[PDB]
Amino acid sequence: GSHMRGVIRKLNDDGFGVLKGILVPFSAPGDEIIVERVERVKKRRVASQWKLVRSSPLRVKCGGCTLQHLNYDYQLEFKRKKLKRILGFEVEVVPSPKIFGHRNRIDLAITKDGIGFREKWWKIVDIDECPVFGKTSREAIERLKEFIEEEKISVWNIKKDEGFLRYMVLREGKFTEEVMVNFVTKEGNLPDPTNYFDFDSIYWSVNRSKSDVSYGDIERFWGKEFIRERLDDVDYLIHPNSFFQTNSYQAVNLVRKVSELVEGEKILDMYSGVGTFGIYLAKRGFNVKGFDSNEFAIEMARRNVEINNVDAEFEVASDREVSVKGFDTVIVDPPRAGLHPRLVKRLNREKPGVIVYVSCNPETFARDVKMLDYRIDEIVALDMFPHTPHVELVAKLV
Ligand SMILES: Nc1ncnc2c1ncn2[C@@H]1O[C@H](CSCC[C@H](N)C(=O)O)[C@@H](O)[C@H]1O
Repeated sequence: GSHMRGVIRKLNDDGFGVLKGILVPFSAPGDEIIVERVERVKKRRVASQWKLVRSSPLRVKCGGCTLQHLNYDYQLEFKRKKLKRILGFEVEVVPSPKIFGHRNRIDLAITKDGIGFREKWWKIVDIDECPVFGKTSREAIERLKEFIEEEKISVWNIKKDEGFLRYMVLREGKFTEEVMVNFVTKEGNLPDPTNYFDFDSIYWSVNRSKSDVSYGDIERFWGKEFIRERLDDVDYLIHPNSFFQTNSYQAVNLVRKVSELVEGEKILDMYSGVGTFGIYLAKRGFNVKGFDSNEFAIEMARRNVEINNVDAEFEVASDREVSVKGFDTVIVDPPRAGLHPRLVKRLNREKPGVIVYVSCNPETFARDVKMLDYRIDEIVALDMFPHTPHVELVAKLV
């Protein structure tokens, strides 16, 4: 009886409530609940069925949005506290300017039983609109159902992993009102999508790999080759296969903030991607060199340099090998793995006077600052990811 009943007192780091040891997703501190069945997962007990007996006062759909039943102020509190446990000290979480309509890219699985996101890998949640992306998704999804029905398009059967059409990935410039649709399919032939959509760019991508990925090789496009997003005075070309900061309104704060934290004239944009921070800084007359191991990112960074009339130099390079000799500030914005030991080595050997570390993984961040011959001087967290447990750190190291 009572071992399966109680009030939730805390959420763990992934945002799941904990009831007397049981993990209970989509619960809130102050909820009073009864766990009707548990499973074993990664050797922890997870409630698979539970009943809400009394609502938490912290209570108020998207894929990954495991905090969405929580009011937004409490999401920010959970983040402050998560960051304070982890980093051992206190850090402001800047709220996202918009918490609906903020997201500039979504992947919708297109499946035999519905268009939407995965629940349950087999089971699709069918949606008519994605509020984190916003109202463009309603129009895209109704146009997509007409396209599939009139053209009799083969859609993904996820039990059997078969079918031609697998994702519609929607991208939009929040500050430009340009919209891009990308159809991700298997091998085969996509009918002309032209007269079914009214967007700036339509892409067809073929994923020839065996992975379940919401991108593939560009097979063809109609309309614009690129759309644009604009962060203050800076334009960035958006393409289906390059990464861009997913919350355009917090990305504004993110670029503003990095440019406040840097020192000198010589900036290394390390792990630059498409040049978000290097190029915003080149436009405010800094002197910029960036490096990224991804070749296509670098190509996009160079196309972005061209459209922004700045002079910033981007090259392909690995962090096992990039040199940091000669700079006033190094910006690092590493992948999940964190800083390569060799680059920390070379940074401690050359010690540039400021490193600005941008991270979405506060624990790898702290692992790396303790490996660095450097002190956290300033740190601010930005709520780049409303409704999920993730947060983004910007720290000035010295
Ligand atoms: N060993 C390595 N060396 C250099 N770059 C790497 C790397 N492993 C991954 N990367 C790159 O690290 C970057 C981390 S994301 C960087 C985001 C970028 N500042 C932006 O504004 O969009 C990615 O672009 C990825 O291509």
